[PDB]
Amino acid sequence: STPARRRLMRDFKRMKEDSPPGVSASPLPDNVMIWNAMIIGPADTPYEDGTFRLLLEFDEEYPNKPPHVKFLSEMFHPNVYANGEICLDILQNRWTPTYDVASILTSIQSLFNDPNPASPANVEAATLFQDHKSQYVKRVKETVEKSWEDDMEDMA
Amino acid sequence: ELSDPSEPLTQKDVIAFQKEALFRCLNKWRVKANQLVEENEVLAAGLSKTTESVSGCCSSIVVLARSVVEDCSDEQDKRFLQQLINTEDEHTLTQIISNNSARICELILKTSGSNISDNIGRLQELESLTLTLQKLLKSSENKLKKATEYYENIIAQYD
Amino acid sequence: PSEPLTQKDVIAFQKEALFRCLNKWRVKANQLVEENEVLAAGLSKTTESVSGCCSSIVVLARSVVEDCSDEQDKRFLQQLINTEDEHTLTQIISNNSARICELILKTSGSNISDNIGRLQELESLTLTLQKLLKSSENKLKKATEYYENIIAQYDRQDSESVSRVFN
Repeated sequence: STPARRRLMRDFKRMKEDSPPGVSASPLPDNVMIWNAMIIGPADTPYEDGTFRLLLEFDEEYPNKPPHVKFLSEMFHPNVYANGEICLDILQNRWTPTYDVASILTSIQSLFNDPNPASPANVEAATLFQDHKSQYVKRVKETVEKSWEDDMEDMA
Repeated sequence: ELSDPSEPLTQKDVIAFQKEALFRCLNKWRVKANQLVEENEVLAAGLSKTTESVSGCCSSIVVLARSVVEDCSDEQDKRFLQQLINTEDEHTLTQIISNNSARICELILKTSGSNISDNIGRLQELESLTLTLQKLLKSSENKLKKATEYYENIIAQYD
Repeated sequence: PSEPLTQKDVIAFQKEALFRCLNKWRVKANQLVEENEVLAAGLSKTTESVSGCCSSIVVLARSVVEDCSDEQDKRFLQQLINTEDEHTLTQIISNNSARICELILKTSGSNISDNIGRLQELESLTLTLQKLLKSSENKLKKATEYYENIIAQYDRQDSESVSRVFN
């Protein structure tokens, strides 16, 4: 009933009524401060048809504080660190309270479309995106097939 | 077959999308691989026809050698021509002839009483390249036809 | 069967079997690239050695055709010399090696061809055939990529799951 927990429940109604294309998310049946989220890779990106699962961590300062958001799937992306945490400007310093679950995920989903250089989380990924696009795509195509094996039990 | 387009995706929908996504990735390699099988048939066939086709060129050169060793002046050249006649292996023979075709032609022209044209070593070099680039051109054109025909029947199946 | 023939058939297969089918084709495809690279190399090396053996007979023809007695024989040797098709040469050489050998040994002549003029023609042809090869090879790469890109779109067009997710 606290201001954070009430605002989050609205985001769940948002995801339930009009879920953005290629995205789903839901809180834990026993804890609304943790959400299981999953982003499907958009078309014409090397992350195409990839089913990548995420984990969202909130505190009582939401929506005034950006949630701590990190990936659970193996990811090869210049912006995604090795621990799952993401170098997304919206999350770090561009936080605007008008962002809900739906927008946070499509923003990350859109990092697959056109990534952001000079934010080197995976130097391997950042450099290979500039020097050997084939080897970059080969490594991403691997993270896409490995994403498909989960069976998405976090969605029921 | 499960949807509900307005309702958020379900575990049953993502598995049904992961399965279909597997097929799309699968069919990409299946198609890419089956065309590479098609190319290997194209390559293997050309390998056998090319090897088979040289038997006319090789045997006719052995004929010219035999008629010339008897009237050769140099003993180094008589030995080399006897090596040609006594090799009895077309793959080895063909390499002996192609590597020494300049020398071989000169020996036949000198002994049989013809004027060895000057600039004749470059004449053979440019003749073998012209013939090779012609065969390589035609092969890549058949590779295009056979690949086009391969993919076209696949697209035909979809419609 | 053991393989999903159609996309409609994929519902019946488990993930583990699908992964197995995916990796088998990936491997067969990656192995055939290695094989085709090796074979294509061997085809040209074999082609070079066969063109070297035959061209030496064309050389012997050119040095003697100028001094031939019969018009029946000059026509036959000019056809031999001017056939830019190695497959045709091999049949001309193999079918008529008796006549060709007799003509080189008997009708022995002089050096009066344009020794420098034909070298120049062959230099322009070699350079031309080199450009045409490179162009025809890119046409293959662009066609493989083109058809593969087209076939890939059909799978997403006919995918009910993509239609559900991104409607």
